[PDB]
Amino acid sequence: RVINEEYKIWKKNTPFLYDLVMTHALEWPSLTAQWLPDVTRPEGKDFSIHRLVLGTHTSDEQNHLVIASVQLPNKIEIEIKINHEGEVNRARYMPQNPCIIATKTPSSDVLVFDYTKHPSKPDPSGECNPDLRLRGHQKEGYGLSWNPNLSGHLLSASDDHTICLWDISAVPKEGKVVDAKTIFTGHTAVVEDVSWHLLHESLFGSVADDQKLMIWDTRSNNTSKPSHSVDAHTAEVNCLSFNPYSEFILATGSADKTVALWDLRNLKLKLHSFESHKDEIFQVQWSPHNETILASSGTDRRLNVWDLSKIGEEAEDGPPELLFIHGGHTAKISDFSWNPNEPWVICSVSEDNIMQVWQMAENIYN
Amino acid sequence: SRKGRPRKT
Repeated sequence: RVINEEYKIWKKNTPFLYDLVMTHALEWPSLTAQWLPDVTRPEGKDFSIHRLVLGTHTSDEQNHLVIASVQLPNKIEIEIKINHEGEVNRARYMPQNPCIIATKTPSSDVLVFDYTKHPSKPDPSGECNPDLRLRGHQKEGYGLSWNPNLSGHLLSASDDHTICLWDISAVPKEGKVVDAKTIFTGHTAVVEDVSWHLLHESLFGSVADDQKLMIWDTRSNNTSKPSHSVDAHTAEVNCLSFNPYSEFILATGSADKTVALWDLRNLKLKLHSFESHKDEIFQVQWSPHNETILASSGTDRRLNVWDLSKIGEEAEDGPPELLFIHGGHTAKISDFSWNPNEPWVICSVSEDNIMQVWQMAENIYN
Repeated sequence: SRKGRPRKT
């Protein structure tokens, strides 16, 4: 309706809005997307090869954890599919060994796969044979975060109102199950997301349907009370992201249709509220290359890119800090990931099976 | 809930 018209305007202006737009329909939709950190740049080719961690979300068919390759200028193909029990709610690679991938399932167990220990072609028997099953939750969830300073320390958020932490660094070779090291119980509702700080090995944040942002210190013996509890939004908080250049700064996204900006030195007062989304926000992620650049996505089928440096600048298109609106998707966006090796390239995935790899025009970000 | 009903291409 308005979707068809707004899509027509988008199509029309696409040649001026983008330096790259690649569109691919996956067999089944992916709920998750994350660029792997590796890139190969062949000497006798005009492209480089990047890889993505994806998943399936099926009805009445075998699900898989997926690694796909993407050719980017200086084609998209499925390289690996691993049998997965149920849809992949979220999949994230371990920074210290990106062959290790944790997944969230529609049941309580959190799974870990080392993809070098599985065939690239899945057995049609469909057995899910994860390297580890991580126990501690009672329900499925979404939030998942590996500690970049403590190898094998993984956080998980669950619809059971808890956050679990595992340390998988010293599991016996033939051990296949790991019990949670610590369970954090501060939230009073579904915990939607969790994320470690980039620098402080003991600091992580969580957000929940209780409308709160909580900041946790793993060195504390009290796992029921966070270091800070913040009334962050006027509705469910679905996501958070720490700024990788500015150690005190983070962002949260919410069902209240806003992204909030926070300073860890004064959490009692929101620094800023980014307003433009027309429905619930499910993902927020800072740019890996640019300190003032943040993106957000959700149910309004839009991915907004925000530039903090334009806050308060001197109309009807949106606020000055709204840099770009990506309107390529015509269904709810499930996840997205900034490419870590190619500035301004994003992969976003929507519920209608579409994956887009795109890059706004150079003249837009200067 | 959060997830929709998926369909194959």
